[PDB]
Amino acid sequence: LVHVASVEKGRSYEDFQKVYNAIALKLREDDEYDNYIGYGPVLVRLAWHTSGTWDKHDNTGGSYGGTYRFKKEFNDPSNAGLQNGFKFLEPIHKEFPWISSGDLFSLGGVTAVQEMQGPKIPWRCGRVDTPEDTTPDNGRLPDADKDADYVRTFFQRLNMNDREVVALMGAHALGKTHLKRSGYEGPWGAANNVFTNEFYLNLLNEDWKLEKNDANNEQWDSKSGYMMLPTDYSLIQDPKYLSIVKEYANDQDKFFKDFSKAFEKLLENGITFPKDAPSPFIFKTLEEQGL
Ligand code: HEM
Repeated sequence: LVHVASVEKGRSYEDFQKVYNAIALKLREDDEYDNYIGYGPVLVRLAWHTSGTWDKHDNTGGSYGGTYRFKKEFNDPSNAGLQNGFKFLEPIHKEFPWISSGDLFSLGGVTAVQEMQGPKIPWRCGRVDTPEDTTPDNGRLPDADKDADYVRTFFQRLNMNDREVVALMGAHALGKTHLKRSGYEGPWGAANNVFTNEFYLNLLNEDWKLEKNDANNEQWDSKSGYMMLPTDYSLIQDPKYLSIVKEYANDQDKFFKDFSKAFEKLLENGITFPKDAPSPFIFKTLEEQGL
């Protein structure tokens, strides 16, 4: 199936900047969530999980249809906790009922990265809601207890290469693992609601010990109180991933640029943009607007 981007009728960059801004203002206001981490990280994860169901082989799943709104997908065990991002976005959608679900979930992620001082992420509109029977089955999102070979093969289905995978994984600077959600517990670093290359620095520089958590799963833990999932740690076990980890640990701008590209790509897999579609939008942050 072909999913052609269709601009919400009559809307232009200013309309979407208003949605951006409303997301960004609520991110600022609703600051208590998750022990004052705030909603930035879970909005980034929501954008990724609503996009990461894509299968390049038949164009099923992906961000276009906004299918997370249907119970099969919002109740995927892999999506445990993302209901908090959805509830956050609900008043946004009520204020701007014209935006499609896929456009709102993906825009939430863009807005979160940027408001957390991350790179600009160009964003295109035009996702169109598709019906309940287009919701992908559970099981397309990745397991965390696996090795580098798993990770590499997993991400081929999303048409991501080694550099794109290592870049995307840098989002694990943000937020934390929650035992009751995923069976893993702990943050990956100190700056977990500011977008930086800390994930790579911690991988290389902390002294990691392989421990079992209280759900009886293995994870890597440091004396600083940080953790890494087995799939995170695989990025320094595999020599190809390791090289790229070192690159991003040593060049913040390069990480920003590569993350931006990969994240836009993730959010756009499966969508065909007509030749005369609008160019991608780059939203101003609240700070850049003086708001
Ligand atoms: C091999 C791939 C990946 C695996 C196995 C994985 C696994 C996980 C797990 C188990 C959690 C913790 C969930 C919880 O307990 O709350 C998590 C959190 C998170 N992941 Fe991933 N992840 C992967 C890739 C990504 C990518 C590609 C992104 C986005 C670019 C991403 C963004 C996040 C964020 C932002 C959080 C924190 C959420 C929060 O604090 O609520 N992850 N991930």
